[PDB]
Amino acid sequence: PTAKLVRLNPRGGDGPGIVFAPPAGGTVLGYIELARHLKGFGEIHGVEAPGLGAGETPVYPSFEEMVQFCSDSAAGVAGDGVYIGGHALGGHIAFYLATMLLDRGIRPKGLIILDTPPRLIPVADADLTEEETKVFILAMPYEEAKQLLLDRAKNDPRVSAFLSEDYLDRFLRLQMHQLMYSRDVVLPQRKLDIPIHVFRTKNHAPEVARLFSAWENYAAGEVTFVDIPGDHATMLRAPHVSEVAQLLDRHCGLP
Repeated sequence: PTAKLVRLNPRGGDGPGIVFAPPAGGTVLGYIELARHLKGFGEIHGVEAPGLGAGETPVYPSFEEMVQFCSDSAAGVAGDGVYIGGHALGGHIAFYLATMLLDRGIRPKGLIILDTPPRLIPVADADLTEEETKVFILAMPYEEAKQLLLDRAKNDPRVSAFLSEDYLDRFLRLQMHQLMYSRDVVLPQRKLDIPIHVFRTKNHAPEVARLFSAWENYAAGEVTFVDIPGDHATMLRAPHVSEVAQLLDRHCGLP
């Protein structure tokens, strides 16, 4: 598990580091741009899910085994003082990851949630047809639904030109597997004593937007809700990710 701890950015500031848990599909590539723009943090790491690397066998662990894998991978660096962060499904894993680190005698500096409410999940849906959006809704003929998302990705020249087709296949298989994760998790979810920071976009449906406030129920101390530009996907890409990084530096970092 420690071989899948990816250092996304060397120390740039004086504040603590961050260890990100990956979203549905298990990849940390989505945190690259954000990590490069961060100025007031220590080392920025991300936990790449097992089985995505080219020299690995595809594996499909449960939600709980994924939390354990992330805890085992991050425990080494988490002892140097770091936030635990997560975007999308990664935000749910992050809550349980911080909890499991507390059980191992490692206290994270805080919990950083990137535009997801508690597991009581939003989907971009902006650049997807009605037929393609149905797959995510249904997931949350199997091989036909997977082929729809596969052909959609390949239509993008950035995917067909630079992304490994083996990596894309492994990501999609794991994404489908994780989208089907049961809602309930066989892990405790008591209130955390560490501060929680929720960075949320302002393009959510009322059913999702109202659910963000439920993060208060999982905090015994400080909770902070910060508005960020973009939607659930574009927040991590230009031109928004620059402002997202600035807000993370302001609220959680120390340049």
